[PDB]
Amino acid sequence: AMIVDTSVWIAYLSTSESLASRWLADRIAADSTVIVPEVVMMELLIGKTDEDTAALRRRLLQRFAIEPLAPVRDAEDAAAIHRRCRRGGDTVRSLIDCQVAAMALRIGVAVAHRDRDYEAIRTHCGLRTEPLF
Amino acid sequence: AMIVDTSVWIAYLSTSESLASRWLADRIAADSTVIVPEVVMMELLIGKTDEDTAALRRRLLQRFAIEPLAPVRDAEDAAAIHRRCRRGGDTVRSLIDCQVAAMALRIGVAVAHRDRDYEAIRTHCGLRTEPLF
Amino acid sequence: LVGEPLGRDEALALQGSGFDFSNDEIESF
Amino acid sequence: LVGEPLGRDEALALQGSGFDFSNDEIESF
Ligand SMILES: [Mg+2]
Ligand SMILES: [Mg+2]
Ligand SMILES: [Mn+2]
Ligand SMILES: [Mn+2]
Repeated sequence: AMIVDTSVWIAYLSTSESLASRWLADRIAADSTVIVPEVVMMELLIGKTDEDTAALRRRLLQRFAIEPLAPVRDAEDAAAIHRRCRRGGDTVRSLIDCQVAAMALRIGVAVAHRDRDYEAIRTHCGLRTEPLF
Repeated sequence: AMIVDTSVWIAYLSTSESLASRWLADRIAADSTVIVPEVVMMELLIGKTDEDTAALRRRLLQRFAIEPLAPVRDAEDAAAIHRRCRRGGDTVRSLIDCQVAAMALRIGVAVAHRDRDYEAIRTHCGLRTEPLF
Repeated sequence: LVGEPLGRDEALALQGSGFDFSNDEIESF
Repeated sequence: LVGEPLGRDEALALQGSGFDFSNDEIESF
């Protein structure tokens, strides 16, 4: 049971071959459990303006567990994570990453990603990661 | 009863002379209803790293109505808003702006702001705004 | 409206179907 | 932990108290 960050889904959907893309293809082929934070779903649904593509990708993500954020609490924690990292010298580049981390730490799973932001969060908050650069 | 975007709160906290800052000060002085989306709260809470300043700003926003997003639905709508705007030739710079707009359209309020992203959303989706440049 | 969840092979077929933004761009337009 | 909501004068006293980022910066770090 793990969270797959937007960055890996983008690698998968992009026309380029990469380890992240191969990793997600394998995981999809194995019927492994993928956790989809709603904010990741949101990011993925803007990659193409075509509404039929969006609808098809909405069904792609619906195959897995679309996990809802905890109201108010995940947002507060996301901000606390961002502050903590910034005191430690790292400015996390997206609050969405922080919300994803807030969820991961709350439910106790790792985050698969191709985004150094999560390695910063790992350093300061201990977030379990599977980096896929 | 309206949503006050992060941009106005930032103006309020940054100077005492801008239109946006003065507008919010007046609204606060009049005890008017300010709707604070949790994502706006989140953005505001990262502006200072000191936990005591953060706690104080947390209490500032608690004076008003903190409104949680509608789980999944606001995020879907936010992405739909982003796609519609982009088809219209406007790339909205923040998905958080789109979540705020999705909430506003859902509960039927206007958004007070100093961010041209919302005038883009107004153009393509009709969102009521009070621009404060 | 949300359609029916994709099947395994349906999901696999969308690999490489395209994305307009890199992740870095997604995080800052 | 969430402290007591600020009173009106307390809230007004925070005008101009500082913010490390412009709105542009907060939307693109
Ligand atoms: Mg991200
Ligand atoms: Mg914004
Ligand atoms: Mn990031
Ligand atoms: Mn914006």
